[PDB]
Amino acid sequence: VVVVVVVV
Amino acid sequence: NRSLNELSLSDILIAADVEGGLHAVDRRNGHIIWSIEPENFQPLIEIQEPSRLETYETLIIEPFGDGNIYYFNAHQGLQKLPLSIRQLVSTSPLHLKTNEDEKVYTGSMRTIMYTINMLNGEIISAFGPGSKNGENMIVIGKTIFELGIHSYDGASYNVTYSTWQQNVLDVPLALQNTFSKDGMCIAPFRDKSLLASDLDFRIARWVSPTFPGIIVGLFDVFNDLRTNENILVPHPFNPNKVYLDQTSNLSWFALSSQNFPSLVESAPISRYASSDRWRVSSIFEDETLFKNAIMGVHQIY
Amino acid sequence: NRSLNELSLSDILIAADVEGGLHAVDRRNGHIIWSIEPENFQPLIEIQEPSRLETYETLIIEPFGDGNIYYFNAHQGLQKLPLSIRQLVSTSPLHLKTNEDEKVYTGSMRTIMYTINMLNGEIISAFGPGSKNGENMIVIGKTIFELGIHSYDGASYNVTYSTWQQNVLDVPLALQNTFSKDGMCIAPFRDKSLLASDLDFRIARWVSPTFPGIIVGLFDVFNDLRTNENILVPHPFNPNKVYLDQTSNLSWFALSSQNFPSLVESAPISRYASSDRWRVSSIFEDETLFKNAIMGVHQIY
Repeated sequence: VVVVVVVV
Repeated sequence: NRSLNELSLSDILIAADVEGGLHAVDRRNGHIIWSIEPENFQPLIEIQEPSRLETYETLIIEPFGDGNIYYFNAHQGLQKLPLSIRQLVSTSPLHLKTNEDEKVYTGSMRTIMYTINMLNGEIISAFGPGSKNGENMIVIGKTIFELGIHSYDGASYNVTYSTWQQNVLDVPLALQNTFSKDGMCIAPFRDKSLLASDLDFRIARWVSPTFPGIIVGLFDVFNDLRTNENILVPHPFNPNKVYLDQTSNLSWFALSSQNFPSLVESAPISRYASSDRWRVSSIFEDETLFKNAIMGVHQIY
Repeated sequence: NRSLNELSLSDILIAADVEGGLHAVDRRNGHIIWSIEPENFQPLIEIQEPSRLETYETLIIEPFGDGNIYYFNAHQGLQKLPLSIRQLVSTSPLHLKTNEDEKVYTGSMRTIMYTINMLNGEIISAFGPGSKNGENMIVIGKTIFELGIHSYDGASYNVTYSTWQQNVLDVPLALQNTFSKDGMCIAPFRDKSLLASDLDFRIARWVSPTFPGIIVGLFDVFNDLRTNENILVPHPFNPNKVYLDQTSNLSWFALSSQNFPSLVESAPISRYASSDRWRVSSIFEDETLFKNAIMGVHQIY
């Protein structure tokens, strides 16, 4: 699963 | 049970509403698999104050976590106090003789455990200062605070604030559930509902049906595939106005944008906040007018 | 009330006995100015376990501070658990499924405040989850824990442990009361008594009469000469064997020599500790034999 996640 | 990494994320999710009912919602569509009525447990917040109509003030707590305390008085709108319900209880008994009037703060905190059948929703056994009775079930804890403040002039308060929680064993898992293992990512939303969006680019995927009251508590459930247990962990949450409303027993409660960004942004600006034809005194003399005035979102300063 | 420094040290001193009564003893001679019976409050420790006569074990807490937990089994004498009752309650609800048997720990902790007339000992008003009623009087708090452990095999415990304390406001003063401002210096001593000695060269000056139970709580009372209040602070204590004994409701309790050096050292070596003709099995079959066997001081290793 490469689920990306909201930027920093 | 040592590293959240191994463990199936269950398709079940567990929600608590502000009236203190518990439901199991299906993580894939927001279907309500089953609910439990709050006669079975306890009201989440029940504030009992000396009187909103003579004095234009009311006590209000955010029914979440430590239970943070807020306060509204028609003279200066809504304020956030630097106190927490847990935190107050945890510093009783306090006697203070201001100099002028003196108060006495006596607390009380209990713990309880339920084990509930997931499939169904039937409470299999209940433990602790509660009612000690005796597969694919789940065990859930619930701490219950109760602050009593005893002012000798007579301005007598009596808040009780309860709150669900994982088994204090599993709580190190919670620091691992930093963002949904799932792509999904679900929150309380408008009209007593849950809304689920994707993580990548925050877009609505599903909306749930209605819950008897606003959803204020949310749990992911994982599966240890070895031991075959249902361990449960709080659902994470995405990265200064508060929204006010009242429970059925008429107690006021807050939802900060810190904790409820998603709801508070979908929420209407409270009337009091908007027009002074709502901040005039006549208004707080009547219960219904009052309610209508402050319900909605204010913005603490 | 800001620097203990300014403030009369009153001549009154306040003692708590292990049966849960309260007395005001006169600092100058150890005269018992007045006692209150424990019907008025609660038993300090009341342990309720699954059975000392079938299994040769018993649960034992030190009624003091956090309420520390000890434990005695006829097979390995007395042991100190690395656990405290406050500490246990404060980590509920805990469910643990060992792998084998599972327990569940539910807690409960309450706060109370009483105002009592010093001169006399009459309770003027009681506050908190207790019984809310309404000069030269003193206000004293008391926290009351209650841990309930529910093992599914049935080995069901149920301790409750209470414990007096100053107003959590005055607690910084306690860090200042490093050693008696008085020359004096008083402690629980043999035969339910108080022994006062001088501070310079530790020499006995007075011994009190008998109290209904061994004295396990001790408070200094100061006078704010401006505000004229009676603020109370714990009496300091001077710079690995524990003494066992049981309350009237038959609960076993410990007094470590950390906390009760003076008593422990004036105390007789428990039989069990001395001769194995007391460590044989027949002994723990009988309540009275058992009692007589382990009462007195042991030495944890």
